[PDB]
Amino acid sequence: SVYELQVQKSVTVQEGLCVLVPCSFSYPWRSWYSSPPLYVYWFRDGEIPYYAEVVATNNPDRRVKPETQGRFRLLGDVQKKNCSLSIGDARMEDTGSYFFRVERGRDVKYSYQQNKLNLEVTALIEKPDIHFLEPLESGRPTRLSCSLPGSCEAGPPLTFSWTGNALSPLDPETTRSSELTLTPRPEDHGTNLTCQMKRQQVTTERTVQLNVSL
Repeated sequence: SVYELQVQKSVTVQEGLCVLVPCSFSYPWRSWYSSPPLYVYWFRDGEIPYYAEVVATNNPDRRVKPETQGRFRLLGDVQKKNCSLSIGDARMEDTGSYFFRVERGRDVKYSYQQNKLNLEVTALIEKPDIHFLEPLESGRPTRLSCSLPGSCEAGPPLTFSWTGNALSPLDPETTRSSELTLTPRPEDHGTNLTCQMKRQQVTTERTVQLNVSL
């Protein structure tokens, strides 16, 4: 059939993180002057287009499930066969089946029930990433940045909070910034530094053992 969709049938993301489902679609047109808007939609399996809220869509009229507003986002150009569903801030609840649909003019209307998707939202194991130039020299200010791999800025901003006896010397105020500059002491050497990240209730932290020197 001229109706065909390109996209892996099953997928998985760690809760709180975000995956990227590349997708592509074709549909019989009937080109010539006539150029009505092309609307596509992602729906949860089981729902009826006519009365369902989109999981994601480019139709500025169709309501979007409050649940997914901001997290499921269609990428690229649709005029260019692109139906890539960028899933963000995976939530256990998102686990499920999903179908795609196109609508153009009065006669092009179809839900690809042959090529469904399967989102599996597994628990979060990933731990942040503490990163510093590797100087680790006493009496010298260095900058550490903490980040969670494979994370989008789709959902509510992530929160940072460092920990370790090496922190007590500074202001409990600037211990909440993603990045943290520090000036180590002999005491700090061999101490545990930690970074915890939340999404505005997960457990993600990376503790590193300091190697201050000279």
